[PDB]
Amino acid sequence: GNMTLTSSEIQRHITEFISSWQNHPIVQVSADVENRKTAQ
Amino acid sequence: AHVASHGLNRKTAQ
Amino acid sequence: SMILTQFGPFIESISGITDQSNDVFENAAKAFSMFTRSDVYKALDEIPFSEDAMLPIPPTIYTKPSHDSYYYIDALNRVRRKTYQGPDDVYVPNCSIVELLEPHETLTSYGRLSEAIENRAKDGDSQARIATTYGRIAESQARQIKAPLEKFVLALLVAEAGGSLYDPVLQKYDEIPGLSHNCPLWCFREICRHISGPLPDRAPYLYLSAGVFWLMSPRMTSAIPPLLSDLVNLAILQQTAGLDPSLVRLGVQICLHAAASSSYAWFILKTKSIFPQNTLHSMYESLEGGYCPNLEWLEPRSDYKFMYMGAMPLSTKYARSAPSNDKKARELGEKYGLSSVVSELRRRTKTYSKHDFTSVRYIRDAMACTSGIFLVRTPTETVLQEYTQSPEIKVPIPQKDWTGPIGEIRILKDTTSSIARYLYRTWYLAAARMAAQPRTWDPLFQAIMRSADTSMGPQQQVSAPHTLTADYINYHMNLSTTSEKVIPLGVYASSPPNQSINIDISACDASITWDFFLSVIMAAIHEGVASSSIGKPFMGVPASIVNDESVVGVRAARPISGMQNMIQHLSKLYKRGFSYRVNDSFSPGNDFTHMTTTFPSGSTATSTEHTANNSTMMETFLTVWGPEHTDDPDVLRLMKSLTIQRNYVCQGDDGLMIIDGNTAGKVNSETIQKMLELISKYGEEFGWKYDIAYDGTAEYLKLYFIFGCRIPNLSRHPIVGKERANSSAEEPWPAILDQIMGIFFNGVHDGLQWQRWIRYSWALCCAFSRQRTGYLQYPMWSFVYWGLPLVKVFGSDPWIFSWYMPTGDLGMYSWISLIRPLMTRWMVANGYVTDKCSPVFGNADYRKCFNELKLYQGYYMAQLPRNPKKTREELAEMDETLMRARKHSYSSFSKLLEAYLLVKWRMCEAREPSVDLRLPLCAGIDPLNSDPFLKMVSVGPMLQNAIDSALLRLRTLGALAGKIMLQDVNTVQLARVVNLAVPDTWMSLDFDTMFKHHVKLLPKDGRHLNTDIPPRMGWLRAILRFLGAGMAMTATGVAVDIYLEDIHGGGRSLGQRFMTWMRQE
Repeated sequence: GNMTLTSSEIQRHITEFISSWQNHPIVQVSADVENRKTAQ
Repeated sequence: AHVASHGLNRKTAQ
Repeated sequence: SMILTQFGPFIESISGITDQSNDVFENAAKAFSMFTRSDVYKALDEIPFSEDAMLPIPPTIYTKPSHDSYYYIDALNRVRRKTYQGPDDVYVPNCSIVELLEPHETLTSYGRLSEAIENRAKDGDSQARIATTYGRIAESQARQIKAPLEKFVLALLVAEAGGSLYDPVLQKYDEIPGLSHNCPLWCFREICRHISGPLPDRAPYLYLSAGVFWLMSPRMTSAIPPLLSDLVNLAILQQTAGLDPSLVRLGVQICLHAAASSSYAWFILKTKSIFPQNTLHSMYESLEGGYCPNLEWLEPRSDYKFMYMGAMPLSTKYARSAPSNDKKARELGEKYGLSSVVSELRRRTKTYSKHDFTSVRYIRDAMACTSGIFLVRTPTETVLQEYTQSPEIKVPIPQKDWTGPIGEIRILKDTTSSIARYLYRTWYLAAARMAAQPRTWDPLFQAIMRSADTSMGPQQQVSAPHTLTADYINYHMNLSTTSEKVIPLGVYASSPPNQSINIDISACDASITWDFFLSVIMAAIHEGVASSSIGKPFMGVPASIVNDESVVGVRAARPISGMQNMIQHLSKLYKRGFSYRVNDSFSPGNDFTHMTTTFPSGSTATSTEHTANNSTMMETFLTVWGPEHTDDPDVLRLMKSLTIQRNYVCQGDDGLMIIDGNTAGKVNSETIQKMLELISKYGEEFGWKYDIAYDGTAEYLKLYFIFGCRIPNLSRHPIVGKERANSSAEEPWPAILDQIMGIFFNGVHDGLQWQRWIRYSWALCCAFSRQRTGYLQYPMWSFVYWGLPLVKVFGSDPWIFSWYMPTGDLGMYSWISLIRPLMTRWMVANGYVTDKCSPVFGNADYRKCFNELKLYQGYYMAQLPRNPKKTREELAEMDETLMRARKHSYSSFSKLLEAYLLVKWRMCEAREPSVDLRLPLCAGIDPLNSDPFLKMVSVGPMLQNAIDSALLRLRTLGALAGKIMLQDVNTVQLARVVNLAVPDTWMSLDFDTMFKHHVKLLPKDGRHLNTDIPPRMGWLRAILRFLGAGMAMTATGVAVDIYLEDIHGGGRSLGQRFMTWMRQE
């Protein structure tokens, strides 16, 4: 039913948030600095 | 739970 | 260890170790009153300081020659000063003070201004008036603080004695260098000891309500009380912001040069632009990587409708293409002996080459080291520095391009050769289009708009149509003024492909006079109005007549309308100038009058017409003067592509012009400078001295952006600094807590180190709690009502709530509804059991538990008015009223909070993110600043009254005025009927999307049949949105999607309680 707040529940929310952000397709490919192939 | 939050006869026998 | 033996059980309560309690709070507040001023310095004597806090304090601070060669007496017998370096050297000098003192009784060491000198000054002595002038202005400079500094330093010593803290998000300790590595406190100890020396009691000045007292020694000068208030700010901000000490040492070194200077405030006035000039105006000489936002504003560009569309990485081509900085930034340091600071800043600035949180926090920590003090000078020199300047018209308009007078107005013939006809036609068209409106002619609107000299410690009846036609220019002709949406303007304008030009007008009040502006404007308004209004009178002025010599053929009578009759009576007021009158209490025998051409400082109608005059001259710049005065057709092509509706925003004197990116990348950054020279040349022809700036950043309404950055100015407001204009005493004691909460809520919007900031806010909060009158004392729950988050209570996890929690009953709902099954366990954990079960707390007597812990008394005691409303006996009345709330025992909370507490929610799953993690949105906040970094990504940043109360009070109860009965408004307006408002804290976030989508009023498994809102009384949804979005913001970490679970009494019987509160009012 109900639940209190716990650091366990905080980490449980944060890991789901970071996973749902990490599995975004633009995030999976894009990077900030081009490499020696892209610069060429 | 707080530490876990830091971390993450006879017949019957026979 | 003295502070440890004194304050053992309190520091563990506010560092996350032990649970917070009221008795430890009150036993600490008992001891906070019991401190001598020497005890703070005894506590400072014991801390071992490291080698990296030691720097050479100069000896020349203490020996300053006295004030006889600084002031003199002008003709008309008013006191002035003679300046030694520059004509703006009118501030307080630094000299020896002790020779003008006689000691107080009850203590020998401290003196005040002697009564014989003020007696002879009131009599009319020459030297005595100068001496009491210096004494009163030194008192007024020393007074500019909120509370005595020893209390702030003691709160620092209490709060930062708990060592490093622990993060429940990053699961690690923080690494912040302690008190041994804190240079402002080393200097604050050394100066205050070297003043006293062999003499004990070691406090260089004490602070009272009406006046100060000075330590009687030859070591005491006037520079010290601003210097100590300057050092305490850096000593706090080095702790609670995580500043780099290599910048804090420079910030202290500049202040030591300021105290060693001829004057302190004047040196800081001349050195207030070292940190942003070397750091912020010189960023990214070589850019290699980083993310930047991707905004655009929608195509009706006057609407200022913005849109966030992802974030793209930077490329090599978007470096700093703006011109250089070295030739003048090094010159500023070489003039004042700060080259060891300026070169130190430049060589450290040249090492950052990527755009992430690190280089952004570098800019924040560099801007923090400017000294935020309040400059103090007498009004008799404020006037005669500010109000004696005048505009210079290098190209005036000739006498051929006027006709004779129509009364007191000459008209401008349209065959003029000057630029003033473009100023003339905009005001003329504005008057001609406002006079034709039907609304300006019913008598009710004229009554609504109805509804000599001026001084300092009746123009608004006849100067109407100037303002009334200024509003038409600002809101209908050229919608360039944004008179909440200023943020996405600068985030677009600071992006990589576009640049921005920070145009500021210097001396906006001394700008416009009868010579160029007011004559043409009062000629245009006298002619645009007289077409539509012929004989029809205004509010109270009648029609009239006056002769003319418009055409040179004849003269005739030509009856005046009546609306232009005010133009006739008002241009004779503008033609001569204004009359001021002064009397400073800081120098007796100084009382005169003065004639200017400038305007008053802070009126309302003096802003709108200046904005209209800004936008009009910018439009005629970009249209006419531009192409007629330049070669280099890149500059011509650049000028012919932009107009002020598409890119120019102005709000006051300052403006912002945006030059967008083309297909080929960014605009060539040399033709922009060639246009800047033409702006500066254009201003000289009619008196404006622009303060144009081009570095790669955006400055508008004093907000600093770089690549869309949200850089807060920490030194915009200091902590221990308070403005005082007069010499009057301040308000009594129980109103200081509003400024202490102001310190906290101002620290919220700046991204401080949040565990350190809350922990220091507790130390101030417990220091300002007790006063002599049994003494008065606020319990610690009275401050929790005021929006102050907690650390660890009722046996919970440490550092568990956030300071994004609201204040009031909506704040009290949220943390109780989050902690409740633990609280009802902790009550039973020590003998608080009753037989019946409550629907909220169960079988535990919440009434006795809250009465003994004094939670009720804080809850009702915080709602008492802190204003001693209209004598010491009224203060005693307020004190007895405040003590009566503490002596009375209470039964329950208010009817609203009890009606709130029947609602139960649930935290199912976290929402998908709203913005990129690696994108630096806002300065200071980063993964090192964990909780705002989670909240701002999970929610998203904001990128897109009695009548309204009482009509909803009568509408929701059973009972435009024909429209309101059936329509609905949004949640933030419909839910103001129970006085719920979106708090000050949530203003820099996106509460709209969170209310509209991510607070569901329906459980995940369908419909529980208990949460059935009727079709009647559908206003309850707009309050349940707020009650849902409370706990989804108070809980630290990710803002979670929240679903409705239970209403205990039923949804129909829930709102009957709200209706009982509406009948009870």
